[PDB]
Amino acid sequence: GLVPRGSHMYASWTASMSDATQVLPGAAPAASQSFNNQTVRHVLRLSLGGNTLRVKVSNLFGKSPITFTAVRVAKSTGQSNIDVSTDKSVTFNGQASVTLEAGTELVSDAVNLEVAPLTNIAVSMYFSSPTAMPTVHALGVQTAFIGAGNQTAATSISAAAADQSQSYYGLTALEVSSIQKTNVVVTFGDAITDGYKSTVDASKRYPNQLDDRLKTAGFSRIGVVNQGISGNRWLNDFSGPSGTSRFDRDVLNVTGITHAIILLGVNDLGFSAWLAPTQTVTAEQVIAAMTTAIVKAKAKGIKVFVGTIIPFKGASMGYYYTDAAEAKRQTINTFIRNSKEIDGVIDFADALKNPADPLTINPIYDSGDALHPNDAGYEAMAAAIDLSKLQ
Ligand SMILES: CC(=O)O[C@@H](C[C@@H](O)CCO)C[C@@H](O)C[C@H](O)C[C@@H](O)C[C@@H](O)CCO
Ligand SMILES: [Cl-]
Repeated sequence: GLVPRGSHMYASWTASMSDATQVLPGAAPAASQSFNNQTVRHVLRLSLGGNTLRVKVSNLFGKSPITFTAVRVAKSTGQSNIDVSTDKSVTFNGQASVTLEAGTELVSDAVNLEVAPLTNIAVSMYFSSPTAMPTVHALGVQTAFIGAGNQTAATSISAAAADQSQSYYGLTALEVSSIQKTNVVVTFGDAITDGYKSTVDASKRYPNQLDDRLKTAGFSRIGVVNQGISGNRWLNDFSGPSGTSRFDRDVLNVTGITHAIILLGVNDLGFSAWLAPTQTVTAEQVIAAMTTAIVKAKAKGIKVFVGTIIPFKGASMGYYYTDAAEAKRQTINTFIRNSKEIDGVIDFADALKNPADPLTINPIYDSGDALHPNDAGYEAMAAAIDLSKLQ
């Protein structure tokens, strides 16, 4: 009969935040991006449609407050162009401008704009004052557009092609309302989740390809949101906050989460040979971190799936891949494959391994650095997922 008309918000797009100024031990300080009387227009693909939306902004890693002078949303028509008749002001407790203290995030008021799944919207932010923005999603695999003055409502962003970025600045979630029964699948992980080496602006990240499979099968109310961070590790900060410390924010607290796909750990193994020799971790320490995350998510009623760590022999031999890294990988994957605690294994390693040599990525799926898949590899990852377990 009639679907009960109680409406709810659902995460329809996400990006995990990193501190752009955070660096490895012994590394030189890194500068954050700044804006000064400038507009940045982000573009993002919605997983879930619905009748109204909310924008979550972030100063999580600011060292002092920032002020969003104006925030607007519109349907994107490609590049920096918007459908101007859909342009809406984003307000926060009724205000067009909002100040976020250092370390805080904020969900906007509801915006009355009906949106459809697998379509792109533009979220434009104007910063009138000098604004340090260390809170970013570094690897957007998506062009952002920066221009002078308040261009938040402009049809297109007027500036130089050098005034482009591929990051998201203080923009961490897009939530969309619906009365329909809805699943939200959070993909949690490192660059292989984030989509490094997938084609920029082409929505070829494996979660995008998974989303495509769901909608093709008719499941327009099963959403997939991306909580990958390129370079991320379970047990140590950089790149991005440690998987253990960000798991509550980036998985448990995602609006409407029902399912999680966890693929994380290869950087815990790879970083210790050279990038961070003081941060060696055992397979046991990685398994303990995974266990605690799994327990926390199951206690919330989330279905938890864990991916096996994909082969990476050939990845900067002796400086990322090592025999020690491989032994830890095998121990972790044996633990995953035999775990009775998780709701299911997604054997990404089996889907992507070289049939000629199981310790390497299949050459047809190799972006060329022996570690990150290409578009075909990310599509193959999505094809390896049983859609019935996301119900
Ligand atoms: C495969 C791959 O991606 O490896 C990446 C991973 C990072 O990008 C993090 C990704 O999350 C690190 C790798 O590039 C580091 C280099 O191997 C270091 C050597 O070049 C040092 C020697 O040259 C020194 C000679 O004295
Ligand atoms: Cl599988």
